[PDB]
Amino acid sequence: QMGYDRAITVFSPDGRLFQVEYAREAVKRGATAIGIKCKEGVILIADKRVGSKLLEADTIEKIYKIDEHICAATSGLVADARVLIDRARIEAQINRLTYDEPITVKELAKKICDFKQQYTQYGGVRPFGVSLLIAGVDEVPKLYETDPSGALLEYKATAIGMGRNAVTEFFEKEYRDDLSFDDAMVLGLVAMGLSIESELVPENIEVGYVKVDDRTFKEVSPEELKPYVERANERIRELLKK
Amino acid sequence: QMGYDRAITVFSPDGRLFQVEYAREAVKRGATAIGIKCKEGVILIADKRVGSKLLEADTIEKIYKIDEHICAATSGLVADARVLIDRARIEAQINRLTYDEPITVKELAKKICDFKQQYTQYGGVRPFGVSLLIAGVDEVPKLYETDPSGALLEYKATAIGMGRNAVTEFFEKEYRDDLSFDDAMVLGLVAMGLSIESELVPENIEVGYVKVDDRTFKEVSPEELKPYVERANERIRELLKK
Amino acid sequence: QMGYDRAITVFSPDGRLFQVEYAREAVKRGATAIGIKCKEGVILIADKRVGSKLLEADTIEKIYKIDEHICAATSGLVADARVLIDRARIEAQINRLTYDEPITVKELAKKICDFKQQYTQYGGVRPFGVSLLIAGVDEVPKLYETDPSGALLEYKATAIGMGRNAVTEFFEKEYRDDLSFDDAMVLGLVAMGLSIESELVPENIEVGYVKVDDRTFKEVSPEELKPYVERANERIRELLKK
Amino acid sequence: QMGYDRAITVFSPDGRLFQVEYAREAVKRGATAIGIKCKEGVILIADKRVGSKLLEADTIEKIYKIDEHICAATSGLVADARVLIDRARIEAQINRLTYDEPITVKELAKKICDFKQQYTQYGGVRPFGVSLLIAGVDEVPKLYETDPSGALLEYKATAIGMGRNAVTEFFEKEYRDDLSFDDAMVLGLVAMGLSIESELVPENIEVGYVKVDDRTFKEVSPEELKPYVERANERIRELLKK
Amino acid sequence: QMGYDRAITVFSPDGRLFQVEYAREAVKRGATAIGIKCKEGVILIADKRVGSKLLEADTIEKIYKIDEHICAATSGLVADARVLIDRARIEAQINRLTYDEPITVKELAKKICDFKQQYTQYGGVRPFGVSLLIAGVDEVPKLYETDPSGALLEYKATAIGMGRNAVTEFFEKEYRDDLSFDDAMVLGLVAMGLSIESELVPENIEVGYVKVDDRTFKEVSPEELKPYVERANERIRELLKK
Amino acid sequence: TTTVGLVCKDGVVMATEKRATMGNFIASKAAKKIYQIADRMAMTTAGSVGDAQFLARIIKIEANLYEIRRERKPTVRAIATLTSNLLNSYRYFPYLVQLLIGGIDSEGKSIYSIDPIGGAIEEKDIVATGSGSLTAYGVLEDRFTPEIGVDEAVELAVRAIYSAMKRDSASGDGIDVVKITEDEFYQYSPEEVEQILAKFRK
Amino acid sequence: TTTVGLVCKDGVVMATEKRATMGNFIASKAAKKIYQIADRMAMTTAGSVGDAQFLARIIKIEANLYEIRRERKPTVRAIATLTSNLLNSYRYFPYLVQLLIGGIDSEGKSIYSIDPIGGAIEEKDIVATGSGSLTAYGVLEDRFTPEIGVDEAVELAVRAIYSAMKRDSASGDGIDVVKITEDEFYQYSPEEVEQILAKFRK
Amino acid sequence: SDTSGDREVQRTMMQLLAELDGFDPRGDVKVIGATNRIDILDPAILRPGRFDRIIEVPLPTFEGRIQIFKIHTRKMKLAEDVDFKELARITEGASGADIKAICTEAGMFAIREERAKVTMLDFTKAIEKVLKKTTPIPDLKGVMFV
Amino acid sequence: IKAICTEAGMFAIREERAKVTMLDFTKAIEKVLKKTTPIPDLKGVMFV
Repeated sequence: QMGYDRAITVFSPDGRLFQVEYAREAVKRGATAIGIKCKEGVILIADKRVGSKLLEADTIEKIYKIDEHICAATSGLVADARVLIDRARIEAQINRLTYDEPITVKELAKKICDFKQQYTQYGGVRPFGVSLLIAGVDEVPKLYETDPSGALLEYKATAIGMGRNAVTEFFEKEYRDDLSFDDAMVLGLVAMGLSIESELVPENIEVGYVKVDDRTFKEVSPEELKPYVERANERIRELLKK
Repeated sequence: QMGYDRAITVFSPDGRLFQVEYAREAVKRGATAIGIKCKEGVILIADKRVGSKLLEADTIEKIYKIDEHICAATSGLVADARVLIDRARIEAQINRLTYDEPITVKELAKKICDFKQQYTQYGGVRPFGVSLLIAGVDEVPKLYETDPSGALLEYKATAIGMGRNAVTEFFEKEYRDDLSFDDAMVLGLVAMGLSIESELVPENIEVGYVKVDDRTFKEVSPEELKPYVERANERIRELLKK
Repeated sequence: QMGYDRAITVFSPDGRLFQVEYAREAVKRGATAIGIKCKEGVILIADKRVGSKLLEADTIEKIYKIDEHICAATSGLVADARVLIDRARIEAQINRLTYDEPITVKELAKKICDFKQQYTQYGGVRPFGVSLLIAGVDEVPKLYETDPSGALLEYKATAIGMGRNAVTEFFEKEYRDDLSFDDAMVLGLVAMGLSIESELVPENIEVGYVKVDDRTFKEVSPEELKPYVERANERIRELLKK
Repeated sequence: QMGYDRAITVFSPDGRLFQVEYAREAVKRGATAIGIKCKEGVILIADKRVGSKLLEADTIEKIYKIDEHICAATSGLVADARVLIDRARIEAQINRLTYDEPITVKELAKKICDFKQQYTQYGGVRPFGVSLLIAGVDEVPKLYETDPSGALLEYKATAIGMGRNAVTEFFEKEYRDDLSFDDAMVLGLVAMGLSIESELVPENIEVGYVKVDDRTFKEVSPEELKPYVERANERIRELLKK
Repeated sequence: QMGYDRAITVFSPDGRLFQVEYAREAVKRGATAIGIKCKEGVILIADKRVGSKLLEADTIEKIYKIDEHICAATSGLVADARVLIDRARIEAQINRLTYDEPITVKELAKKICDFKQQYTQYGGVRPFGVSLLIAGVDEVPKLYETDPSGALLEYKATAIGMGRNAVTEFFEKEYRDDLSFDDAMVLGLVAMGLSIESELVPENIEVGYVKVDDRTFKEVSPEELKPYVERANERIRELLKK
Repeated sequence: TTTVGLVCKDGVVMATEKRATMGNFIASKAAKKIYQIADRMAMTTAGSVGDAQFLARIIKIEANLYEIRRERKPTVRAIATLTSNLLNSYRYFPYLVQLLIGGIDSEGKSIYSIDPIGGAIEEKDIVATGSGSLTAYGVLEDRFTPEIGVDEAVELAVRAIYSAMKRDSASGDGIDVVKITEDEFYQYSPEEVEQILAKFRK
Repeated sequence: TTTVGLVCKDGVVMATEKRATMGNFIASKAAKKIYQIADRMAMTTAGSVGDAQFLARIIKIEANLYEIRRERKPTVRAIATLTSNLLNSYRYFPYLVQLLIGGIDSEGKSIYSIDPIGGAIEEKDIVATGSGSLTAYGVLEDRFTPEIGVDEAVELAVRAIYSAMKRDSASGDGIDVVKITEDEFYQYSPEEVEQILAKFRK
Repeated sequence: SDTSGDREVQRTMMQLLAELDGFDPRGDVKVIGATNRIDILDPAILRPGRFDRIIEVPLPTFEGRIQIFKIHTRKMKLAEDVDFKELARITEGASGADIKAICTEAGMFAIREERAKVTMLDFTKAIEKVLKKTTPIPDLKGVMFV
Repeated sequence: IKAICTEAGMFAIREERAKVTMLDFTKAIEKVLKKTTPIPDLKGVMFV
């Protein structure tokens, strides 16, 4: 037996600390969230199909405000989301306090990488079992993935969760940086459909976005999401034939 | 597992935390506690069943007052639960010191989620082996369940405990969103009657509630328990006919 | 067995810190980086070509401004890179606080090395598994490679990461100590081109440099980069005839 | 088999720290360094043939100035070496700071022996993997050895590293007490030649020295090495011929 | 009993730390040191002989003043000896800052032991690997043995090291309670001579004594050792060939 | 001690006294109290000399570190807040200095005054800070336009400084004008400045 | 208490006052008052005397620590900036000393003045902190020229402070001057200095 | 590492060494022999002249995946929309036994449907099931991991 | 040393030459030694 994941203070002789790739596996087993970044803003879409009907089916939340102009979404343990989102909200506000600018998408992302690596490096505290999307507009639309490791990846579009892989492939084919907001939203709804392997409802997904001409956080209301969703089911159906 | 389940500092190949999953089994050990939410209040029914006849019924209660409009229930360790819940009182109280305002039910769950999360992150301290059901009303009824992880799920009909599986099956068939305070009042005594599988007496149960026209926590005295149980007994005998 | 291996505070009966040895091959699994020194300055090349086409062309970044006149490349885990550069960057400016002087190319790498050395000695913490190439101009150009052990070796041209093995051979015949600035820069792209053993596109590699006559960090834009990457490709094609 | 070397707080039944006896076999992995004492000075020789040709001639470079009349060489981890040297400088400069008295060599080697023992005694930190030669002229020449445990020994010539065993035997025959700087310099080069089983050149060794007549540290330059190299190789050829 | 000895928080089923016992086998991997108490003072000898003949016997030490009337000799590691003696020297002087009466031999010996007891009490700390013989005159001559357990024992003639077994047999026979200074010095020298199994030289024995009549520490020169060494060597020869 | 600051269409010009006299003490006649924080940012300080410089060093160092961590050049806004926080957190080590931070950044042009007791206020296009302040405001506003250029701006700055120094027995000579035109960082220095008020004569 | 400081074309020369009273005893009895930092580096102090004696020990040793650690000699700029930090930390006890730190470095020849709380300022000409400064600045310009010898310098420096003896409460005859010419670190001391003020009359 | 164990095996080993070419002639042997771990051998047998051409048999390459499938599928009733390259990409870092296994899983998939002919849909599906065992990604959505 | 000589003959058969030549002996020193012992192990990255 291996002993390179009994704790995190070790590596295998291959050079791969298995335990922080296992924190990555935490992410895969949890549930989908997609960021779709275009030049007119960034869109953030995340699961709200969680649980049964015993539960609230407008369960709060998977679409967190960090400010009014940077937002974030999650997969992984939502225990570990709740507290990391908390850390992320204080971190962005501390910038506002000491500099008084909108904290930038790049800067929030690098602070939270530092923050995960504190837990990662010590053995007396486990790593986070959470991955995060940080979507914002500082003034250029931007999208990052931050790993349970503490690593920072810029993407044209990115997904996390269960459905990660199908979405990666989905965009491998259609996605382009030249695509409209309308277009970009409907394509990410098609992909969100594949992730849950079923047709979408506008009561089953929670949607936020940070727009370029606003530079603000807004949450998509139920009946304003309904036509984007409505046209998507047609394409979703064709793809579920296969 | 088989080595990566003997601490809280492990992950596993799977991606979960086996210590927390075990800790949740600690909660499955305890007794059943059920909450129902309706639009006119939230209802908390606890088992107060003493396991021997030599125990005083009055104190073995789950139902703990937290503020003057939020109460909660527990399943899991009695010991862990008392310090934790004692804590949630102190949290509700801190919010009143610093904002002169009663804590929102959503906010209180969020705070006490984040208290369980530090004990799980820090590897020097076991995760607590308790779950709560927090029922209160801020301006509208809210019902949340806390996991030993710190995970937060909003509910509208729920249970925890040993009786969890059958009460779940129960609110799938029966529960309606068209129920009054009274109608759901009966339905939470029936649900408690299902799990314990016999006709109840007020001396093995305790009910506390928060209505919206009161904005207060009150506790249902033995005098006032009797009619709810009387209505309930009729439908409890029927489900034990099979 | 093998080792004597589940602590950093245990040596093997060989007399080699197994743990550190294991982490140096975790550098090799990451990103490649090519450093090269001439007497006209020092050019630093960093792989920015990583993962799927769904990633944006910039994947942060990997070639950080550390001081005004010193920049560093990273290889190994980007996560570890964030925290190891955060102190590094603070430290370079702490020299300027306390001496008002340029921080030595030699003295910076040593204090980078001291961070990782803390992380070799204390059993409470993993050694970081990351490697920096340190490029700047104190008054003459100097290139150092920092190692996870906390080892420090002055190089004159090097690679690390994946392109470590390929590039050691390459530079035996090719490298020279009367190279011109441009010739050294071309040979640094040839050496990266060899690392993936593929042809380049200039828009998914980032190259920055510190000259003697500048003593200021600069970066070579993808529009400017082009001709050096074209002379590189004639020589990478030749190599990949065999 | 056995498990007495899995922690430094475990004595073997044999009555020995087995962690420390592999921290002995940690010195030995490194390159050779020699010290020579004569009655006219003390002379510290260390390999600089270590590395490649894609590495500078001014790579480490062992023989660090500790004061203006104390030099000290290393073998083992250069990482662990720098921090023990950094402490050595502080200890030396404290002695001038608090007394206005140049550091005594007997006392410097004492304060270092305690410091390497700090790391031995505590069990959350590992013992240094390094042996140093503390050498200087306070007013008489001394050459001492500080071991990985942090043990004080006086020698009239010794070596540390993979060359040790060849030079001990050479010095048992050849080394005398009637030794003069000129002869000593040649002698020390002869002995370095047995360690690497090969001839010398000015760049493949670094030599520092502290005279009795000057009572300052001055470093041997590559120019000054050359006549001492020439004479010395006479005997190297003969002693490598059987 | 196997694995009760990997922690110093662990006594054996037999009852007794087998960890402290393994720390007492590290005392025995030292060289012979003998102390003999006489009616006119207290004489302390230790084996100044060490390694190959490259080392200087005279500068190496084995035998330290601790007070201006207390001397101590060590057996076990040089490493641990330095920490222990530096503690004992500091302790001995601090009693003269805050009472102004030179410390009692009993009292210095007790407080060094008390200090060792604190180091075998915890898992984060390793026992001392040495023993001291504490020899002084407070008013009456005394001779103690300190233990790495942290015991103090009064003696009239004693040893530590490998020579423990030979000394015990020797003194069982030839020790007399009443001895004069000169007769005592030979006999103490005779015992050591048996332990090393070899004839003494002044040049490889170190002798210190604190006589009753002066109460001052003195170090005997090579010149004044000669007569005692004669009578003793003739005796040693007599014992190992009848 | 006094400083003035004006916002131009293309620049920011600020000015300091470059010789401080109090009793017969001259701190140096080459004494800096113009601090360069960043490539097109300046700071001009009134109040105590020694505390001006010591705090000022720390903010240069900061401008760089922010610049490196964000990968982008500092806001005027950023460094004005930063100074105020530092000062408030370090009132156990008080610096008894009145700052003016301004320069050119991606937002544009502005000048903030930072109180010696902390706190950042923003000034629309005129500012004077210090004991010379009352006379200096009206002296400055006379030829002011926002569209007044750099060339008229450095001239216009001397007159406020000049009025304050000539009634005063505490100053009389030694003034530095700083121009920051988005292309240069000139420090005019006492000699070159001298002929600007040798126009206005005695 | 007063210091003077001047940059020569090939050296640096600084000098200090001596043979006044301190506490209630004659100050110069054999006192050090120009402290050797490095071989080609000194510090001269005007302020608290015993604070300067003690602080001298710290910066000499850190100057040797910079030289031993970094294989590169300490720059003049380096040593003044370090002082700044030290003076900030000791701002609660008698420690107020205004120090000029000079010598030669690879940047060329320089003398930096450091303010009581810290705060380095390059002067490549003349400088004088002290209450003796205005009187110093007078004597200094009359034969001070951009180019001056390093043995024409020791005369001017000695003069200036002797005129300041009269402007200050006390001070005697025989003072410290030091010349640092990249070929010598020669410290003259009262015996030698006395003879140079024996041309300057009473 | 086992007082009774080491010597029994050891005596066997050094007999086999006597006959292999210790004295007595090989007898045109031509050994051929197999081991799972290379590091577990005693110094005596390990060396060349006990087996002159020490050969590494690794786990197959990307192409090797493709070669094994090709052989196996002739044994089966063959895909109808053949493509051996796709499977090889997913199976990389398996073994030869695993190529065998997947083929076995593919045919049985056909029995279960009662189609009783293997086709591409059967092959892709079989690959998924066997690699399912060997990867530990699936399950479980919380509750608390959601 | 025996195995090197055997293997050098093998390179001869593959090139359809009966005589063993000098090149073959160098190919076999490479083949045999490599498959017996990995000679370096890099110490200079960890140690001085």
